[PDB]
Amino acid sequence: ALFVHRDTPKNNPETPFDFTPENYKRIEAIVKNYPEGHKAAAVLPVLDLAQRQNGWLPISAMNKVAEILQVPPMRVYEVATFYTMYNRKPVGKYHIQVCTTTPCMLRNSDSILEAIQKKLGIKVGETTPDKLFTLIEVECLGACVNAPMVQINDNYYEDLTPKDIEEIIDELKAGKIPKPGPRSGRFSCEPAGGLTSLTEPPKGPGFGVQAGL
Amino acid sequence: KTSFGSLKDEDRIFTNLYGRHDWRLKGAQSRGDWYKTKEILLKGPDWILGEVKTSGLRGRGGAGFPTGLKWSFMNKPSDGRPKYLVVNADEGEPGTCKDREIIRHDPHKLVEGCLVGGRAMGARAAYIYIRGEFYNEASNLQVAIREAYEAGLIGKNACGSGYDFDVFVVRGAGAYICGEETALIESIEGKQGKPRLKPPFPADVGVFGCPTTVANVETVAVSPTICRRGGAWFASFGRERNSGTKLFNISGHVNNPCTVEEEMSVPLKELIEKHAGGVTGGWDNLLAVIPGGSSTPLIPKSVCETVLMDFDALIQAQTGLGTAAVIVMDRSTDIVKAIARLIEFYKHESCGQCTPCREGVDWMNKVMARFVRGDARPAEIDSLWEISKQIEGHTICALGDGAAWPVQGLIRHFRPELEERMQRFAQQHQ
Amino acid sequence: VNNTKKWKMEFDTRERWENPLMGWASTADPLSNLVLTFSTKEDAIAFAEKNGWSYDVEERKVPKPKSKSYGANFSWNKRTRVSTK
Ligand SMILES: NC(=O)C1=CN([C@@H]2O[C@H](COP(=O)(O)OP(=O)(O)OC[C@H]3O[C@@H](n4cnc5c(N)ncnc54)[C@H](O)[C@@H]3O)[C@@H](O)[C@H]2O)C=CC1
Ligand SMILES: Cc1cc2nc3c(=O)[nH]c(=O)nc-3n(C[C@H](O)[C@H](O)[C@H](O)COP(=O)(O)O)c2cc1C
Ligand code: SF4
Ligand code: FES
Repeated sequence: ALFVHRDTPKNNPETPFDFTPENYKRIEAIVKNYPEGHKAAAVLPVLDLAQRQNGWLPISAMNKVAEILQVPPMRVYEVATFYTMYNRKPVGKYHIQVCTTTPCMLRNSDSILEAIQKKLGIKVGETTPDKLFTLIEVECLGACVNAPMVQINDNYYEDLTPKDIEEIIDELKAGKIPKPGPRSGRFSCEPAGGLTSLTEPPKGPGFGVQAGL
Repeated sequence: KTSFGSLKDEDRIFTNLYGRHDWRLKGAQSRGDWYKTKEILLKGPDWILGEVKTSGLRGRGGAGFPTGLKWSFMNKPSDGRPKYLVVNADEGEPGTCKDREIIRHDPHKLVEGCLVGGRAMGARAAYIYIRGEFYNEASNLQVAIREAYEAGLIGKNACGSGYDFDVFVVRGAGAYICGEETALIESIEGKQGKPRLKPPFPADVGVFGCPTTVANVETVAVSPTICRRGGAWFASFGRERNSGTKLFNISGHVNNPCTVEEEMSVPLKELIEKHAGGVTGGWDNLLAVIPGGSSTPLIPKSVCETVLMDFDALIQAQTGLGTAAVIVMDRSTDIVKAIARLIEFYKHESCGQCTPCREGVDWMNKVMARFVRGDARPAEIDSLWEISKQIEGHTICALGDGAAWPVQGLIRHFRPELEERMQRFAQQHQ
Repeated sequence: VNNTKKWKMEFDTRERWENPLMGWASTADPLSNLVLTFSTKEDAIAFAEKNGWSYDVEERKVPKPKSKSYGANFSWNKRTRVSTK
């Protein structure tokens, strides 16, 4: 939760980090999505790829990304401190992101936050002693009709109750992976009591095509 | 036509909004997507821009700028630099969860929108800046973009029209500010998502210094449906200067929090009672409504009775349309706590570039945190009004404006609840 | 830049030595604290010649006009792109 680096024994420029060769293929594929001379545009996906390989960013992933893109290290440090995904401390393997903005707070995300705190045995920001779970409190994740919801490393688990998030944490502690969706009866974003729209089949291609096309 | 709403299932642009059909190419071809795209593209940029300016399509991102006039700013001769369409898919707004549905469920509509829009503006390719939290949506859209390339719909010889148009997806990294168009451009350029100053508008200097149009996913994806159905058809929905259909996100305290498509000037009471199953407790349980996502001022029950859900009637109702994301709040709501948590959002998502937002939004959050407990005296409400009026209009982008507006709406409609909070604090602590 | 509007007339600095009692800056120059303010240059020149003071003239140096372009910070092909903001 700080925005400076202090060299620990486990975080320094002599901490080992390097990409796998398939990650070098992926980095070349990323850099090819950007114009020539703007190789610096690929700081964000390559540093995100470094987080996907390592789980978190020491200051050797930042320096490696700055070395391969020939940018200054400071310009990667600005990116890694600007954005809330680049984890600069080693998080747990399941990173529970509870949304607590106003549309999730109106549908009682606080009960879910208290339920995760009493189910894992931690509070906001901390990490469980098995290093599997880290619980932090994030802003709007963009699933507002499916409020309340959480995000666990990639996946939205929506329409939750306290019992639903207890059940999902239980089947995470069993080593499996749940289904990333709502936990009420609906599927994505329809009204829960039934389809108020889109009941009919679509018209097919060519419906209402004006003259001259 | 004076009555609006009751949009029928045949006039829905976003058929398969709900994921009930195949989002892939075999499903999207069965619904009108990628039909006669070659004949759209061969008719030049001028016919496309004429149909979009005919269609009355305004900005579906939330600001509501006229989309065809905006896209015509790229209709200009080449001067060595390439041109780019950039599709704003960040969607960080509380209440707003509709472009997630467009990316996840109608992706080929977005890719055809990228192709038709980039043809309208001479754009070389399309960078779709998706949110980094939308990982499944990003892989979903890359699957559909692979389906578009392997069918030859995009890329080399796009749909057999002799146009070359790539479509890229660039993933974000968790910043609400990178939905503003210039901060998004800086987030593409491998930098901090700090907004640029206008002018240069992105049609002059945009992504990588090139001419650029940044448009929302909704106002990009509805463009081939406009260019197929015609302009005046889409213009025949909603009031004048409010032409068309709109995806509404009725969130909050309703029985059925849902995303639905409806005509542009539908009544708010009719929308909540007809698609969301009403407020939890009926219409007599409503307290306030944040009509279009977090950056718009709330309005109480006496205004939400007769109000229309478009740009002009909500500006006359001293708020804005915005993203058309309806946040419904009942009588069981600590409303000052809700607006203070919303200001807490707008300081945790604020890039710290210019002075008034960087300092004043934190200062408004501290004042609102004392207002929740009541730890203040009633001069500070007017003080907070003046702080919000000093933030409003003095910033680089409208996050300062979009942060000052919930404070001004809360004060303007619920000054007495703040005053009675503070006076019961003053009696019980002294 | 409001202190760069007027012509000034100071003199050559003389010896400032250490007071043996207190370590203060003692001087024997009466014209040490004398700075004269003039609107134009020929006013100061005529006032220096009128009092028999030998003088040198250093011209008013205006900061030359720059070309400023905020759009140059985000160019396509020039070196005047900024790596951050
Ligand atoms: N969709 C979402 O997730 C969110 C949407 N918003 C909306 O964003 C709105 C603020 O929009 P902004 O991007 O700050 O600005 P907006 O006032 O300027 O302008 C809208 C668009 O028109 C263009 N434009 C405006 N004036 C122009 C001119 N004179 N010449 C050329 N182009 C011009 C801008 O480049 C921009 O793309 C808020 O009112 C809110 O409703 C805010 C937050 C989230
Ligand atoms: C702080 C801020 C955040 C914004 N976030 C988004 C966003 O997430 N998605 C979006 O489409 N527009 C967003 N906008 C609006 C854009 O600046 C821009 O108006 C829009 O993306 C494209 O214009 P359009 O309404 O014609 O589509 C945001 C604006 C501001 C000031
Ligand atoms: S007003 Fe806030 S959001 Fe905008 S450039 Fe300044 S710090 Fe950034
Ligand atoms: S408010 Fe929690 S997802 Fe938008």
